[PDB]
Amino acid sequence: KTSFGSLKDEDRIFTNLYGRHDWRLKGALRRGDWYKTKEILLKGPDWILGEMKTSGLRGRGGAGFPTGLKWSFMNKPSDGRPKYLVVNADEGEPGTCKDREIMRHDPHKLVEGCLVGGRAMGARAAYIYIRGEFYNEASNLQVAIREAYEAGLIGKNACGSDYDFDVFVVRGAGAYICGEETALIESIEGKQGKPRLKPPFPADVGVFGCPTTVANVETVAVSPTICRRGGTWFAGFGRERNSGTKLFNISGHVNHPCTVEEEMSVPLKELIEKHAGGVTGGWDNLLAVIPGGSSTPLIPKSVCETVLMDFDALVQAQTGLGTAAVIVMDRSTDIVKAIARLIEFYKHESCGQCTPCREGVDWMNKVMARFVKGDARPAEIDSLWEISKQIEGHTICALGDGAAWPVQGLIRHFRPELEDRMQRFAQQHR
Amino acid sequence: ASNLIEVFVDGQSVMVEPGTTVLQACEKVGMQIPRFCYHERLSVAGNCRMCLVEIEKAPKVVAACAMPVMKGWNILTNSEKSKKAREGVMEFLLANHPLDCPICDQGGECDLQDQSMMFGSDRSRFLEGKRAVEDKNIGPLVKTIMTRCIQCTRCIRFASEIAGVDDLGTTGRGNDMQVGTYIEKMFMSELSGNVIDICPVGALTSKPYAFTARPWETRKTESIDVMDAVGSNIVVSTRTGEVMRILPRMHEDINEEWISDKTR
Amino acid sequence: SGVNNTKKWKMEFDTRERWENPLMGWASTADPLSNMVLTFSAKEDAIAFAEKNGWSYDVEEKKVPKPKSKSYGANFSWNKRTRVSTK
Amino acid sequence: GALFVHRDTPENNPDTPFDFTPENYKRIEAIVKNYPEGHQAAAVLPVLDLAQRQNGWLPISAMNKVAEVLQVPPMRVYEVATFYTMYNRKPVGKYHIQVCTTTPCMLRDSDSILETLQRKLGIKVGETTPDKLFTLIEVECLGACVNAPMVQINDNYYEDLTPKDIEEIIDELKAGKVPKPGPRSGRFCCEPAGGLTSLTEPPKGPGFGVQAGL
Amino acid sequence: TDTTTYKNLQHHDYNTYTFLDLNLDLSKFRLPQPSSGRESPR
Ligand SMILES: Cc1cc2nc3c(=O)[nH]c(=O)nc-3n(C[C@H](O)[C@H](O)[C@H](O)COP(=O)(O)O)c2cc1C
Ligand code: SF4
Ligand code: SF4
Ligand code: SF4
Ligand code: FES
Ligand code: FES
Ligand SMILES: [K+]
Repeated sequence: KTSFGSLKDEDRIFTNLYGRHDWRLKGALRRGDWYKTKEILLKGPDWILGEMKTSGLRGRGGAGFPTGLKWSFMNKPSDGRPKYLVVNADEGEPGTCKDREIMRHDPHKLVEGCLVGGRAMGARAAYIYIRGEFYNEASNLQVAIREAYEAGLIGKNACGSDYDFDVFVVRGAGAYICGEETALIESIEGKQGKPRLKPPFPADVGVFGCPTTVANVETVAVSPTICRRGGTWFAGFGRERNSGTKLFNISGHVNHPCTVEEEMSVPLKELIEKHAGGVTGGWDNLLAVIPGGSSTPLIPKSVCETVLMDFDALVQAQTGLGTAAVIVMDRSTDIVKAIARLIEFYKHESCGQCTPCREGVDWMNKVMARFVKGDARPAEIDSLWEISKQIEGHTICALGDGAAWPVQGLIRHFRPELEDRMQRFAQQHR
Repeated sequence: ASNLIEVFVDGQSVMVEPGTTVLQACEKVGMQIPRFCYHERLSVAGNCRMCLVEIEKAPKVVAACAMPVMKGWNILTNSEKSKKAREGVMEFLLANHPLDCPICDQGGECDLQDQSMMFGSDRSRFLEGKRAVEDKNIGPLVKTIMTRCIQCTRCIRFASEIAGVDDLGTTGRGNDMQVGTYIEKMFMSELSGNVIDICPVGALTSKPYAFTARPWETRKTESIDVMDAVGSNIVVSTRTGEVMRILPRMHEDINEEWISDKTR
Repeated sequence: SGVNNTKKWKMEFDTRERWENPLMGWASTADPLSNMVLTFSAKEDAIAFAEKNGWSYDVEEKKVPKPKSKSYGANFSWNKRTRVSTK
Repeated sequence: GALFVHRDTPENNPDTPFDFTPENYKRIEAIVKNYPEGHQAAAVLPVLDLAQRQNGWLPISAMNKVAEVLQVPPMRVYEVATFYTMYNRKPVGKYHIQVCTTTPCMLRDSDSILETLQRKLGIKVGETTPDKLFTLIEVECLGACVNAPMVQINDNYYEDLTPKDIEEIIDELKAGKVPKPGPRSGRFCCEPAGGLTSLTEPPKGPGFGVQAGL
Repeated sequence: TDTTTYKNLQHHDYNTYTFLDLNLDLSKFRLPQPSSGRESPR
């Protein structure tokens, strides 16, 4: 294909994204979940791993790492230790609600994906680390897991396939850094939500010191539909190496902010003006878009004209596809105030373990507050760029990179706005 | 090369055991990687990020204290990327470090000062206001001025692993993460002045030794301890014919790097 | 933690009497070789210097730190006691 | 405004009467059985959350009781409690309103929601009404950004808020009823306003699009 | 087969003990947990 978009509802995976049908076991069975999953488990781990590899599904977390390879890191004989699958149900990234929606509306998809992935790597248990603020979603997931346990899909015979699997749900207590892989592993282990260094990787030493794989809710939930419908269909959707179907969370200055399920490689303009109802005031009123959540930088309207929703397309646009969170800001937006609010969020949510992220993100927050006030001089823009470059790549996890990137994007694109603010402040104060 | 792997430090070849870290291979060659949180007798923490080095044919700098060498790695230690990483990390430490050097017990004994002069920049761009953290009262031996703390978790790791008390830790998050005890508790055990030794900054200093002299003044006389039958090797720090201080000596067969509170 | 001061051999002298000055309380000495510290690149060089100068010497062998087995993954063990409880 | 130190006060000394109910002890036993043997220290967060749910806030006696129950160091318990944000280490009101103020909620004008809440309750952010009924704080992203602006009261999300809507929500809470969660703009959840742009045709059902050989 | 009514209303009448009550209910459905061979890491 060449033009991507206009996804069909008969091809959409999350058929009950919008909560219009029953989310219970009977509703999931009527929608097609838990179908031939016994046959999938009897087909076994190599077949499922090959199916995900040929599907070409990438990480929905924002890392973008190939799911088939990542899950195939655990295809090893046991060394006397159990092996674990962990589901990142944190979803603390701003602009993002897709994990929340599919947890509260198709939880049996998540449970079936937990079973399928745990069989794919070889595992006894899937721990779902859910956000602590999602109390209704967590209770909803527990009701679904209870239904699965009573139906015999999980526990002591996984859908009658001679496989012992157990799905637990563990709640967080309000930390965005607990959405990280290793920090989430530590949070399950009962310490603080501080990420641990790599190596050792979680595929070797992870939760409780066992081999484990942390995967996103969207990835886990689309795993069994990928297995049922084949990897060829999922690879057919989307462009080359950016294949399949994505949940886009459009918010901000749009007429109808919403979560939608759309094919990959859709144009950003097509996605916004098809599902969000367009920018408030129009595409001419549109100023900037953050296309992958707060960790990815911003892009202006000029490159928003003809940009796609690929990992590779956004990297070529000097950005990334993170959690597919499309935050739209029109001409009425205070762009420096929005970016400084994001940096303040990163200051509040940094775990403080490692020096570059801790001190540099606090420093960036102070400099961005002064930038919003206009209380600086244009050399401080280059100083802030160098500070962000010192933070990026020198930290333990990628929160430092995800906090340095919005400042980089704002300095790269909206530098005359910053200079105008500083000049206006200098005029009206002297 | 029996059970050994070949690596390179600045192009110089060296045999190392598998599991050897980049820092250990570098010190086998004979070069000391900068550090703040790594201690060879504590567990690996990897938080201060001072030990970032550039491996050849690798884009991201790695932490030398934690990353083990794989095979044939050329560790560029004095490269431009390594110097830039050290300068950035030193800048981030000294951004919020307090201007307390004249009133601090780490006069010439400061790793932060010495590594600043050896690897960091010579000036600052920090135009903001620094943070301040209220002090603790963990006992009559260890005086705490916790504004100077750089959060390297050395004291926490020592208390957890060697003292075995599990009394210290980090409370909070972000820039407001404070090392200490949440409650008003006294860190009063044997082997409790070793946090004064291993704290690189002057956050944990000695209260009897407070404000008494300076390390350049103190002459170092190497002696043996008689307060027990271990016979721990010590340095008596003497100034002007006065015994000022007792420090441990390295002896791997008797007392390693630590001495008891009685002898200290 | 720096080790650049433990590379070269040194020869010093036995400590003699330092007393208190009656006028100002300063440290007074009667020996000239109080601050005499000599630096050598080798133990045999220092021993040769002491023997040619006729001083009786006491030589101490250099204590190099033993190579430690450091592993970051030991902090997160399944079954061993090396699992740390905090960071 | 929170301080990560403990000051010995008569309301928060380590002698305030806290102990789990027998039902809470059964729940603690269920959590410990949920985690693997030898790693019962991993059950600190659910047990501390259960203590908070029983007591309201978390006193230092509750922290020490959790440490005693799980046989873990109290300093580790203090580490967890001070690290994680939604553990209340000081007493809060009966209704704990958290207004999200992160960038998409700011774009959808959560500031007006915050100012109307401040004017209605007569309090600033981070403080408590004098009748110990409402605590109002600012928070970061709460995971519902397409429904901005939104608040969280106890365990319930109130979404798509207007100043009028949050006024009736406060009136309902003062009257003592359940204001019911969800968006207040007429849409049930994250669906686009003014009709569905997708998922209009009903789902196909089992045995649709199944590859051969499965 | 209705598609015009929200069907998550079961989350409206949830108390503050729903999650832990469900956890206690599912405590009988699980596998025996693995052991590290020691009672704690001490
Ligand atoms: C600060 C930070 C926060 C993150 N938050 C999340 C999150 O809420 N959910 C998530 O799935 N991944 C999150 N990630 C990315 C995880 O590293 C990644 O999702 C995880 O390794 C699973 O990979 P996957 O995308 O292949 O599923 C976060 C990463 C960082 C650095
Ligand atoms: S990068 Fe930030 S969030 Fe990650 S370990 Fe370092 S301080 Fe913590
Ligand atoms: S710890 Fe070092 S850098 Fe800090 S005030 Fe003391 S002497 Fe100065
Ligand atoms: S008090 Fe000293 S040893 Fe402890 S974390 Fe701070 S700087 Fe490190
Ligand atoms: S010495 Fe390696 S990060 Fe601190
Ligand atoms: S930014 Fe407010 S809920 Fe996400
Ligand atoms: K010190």
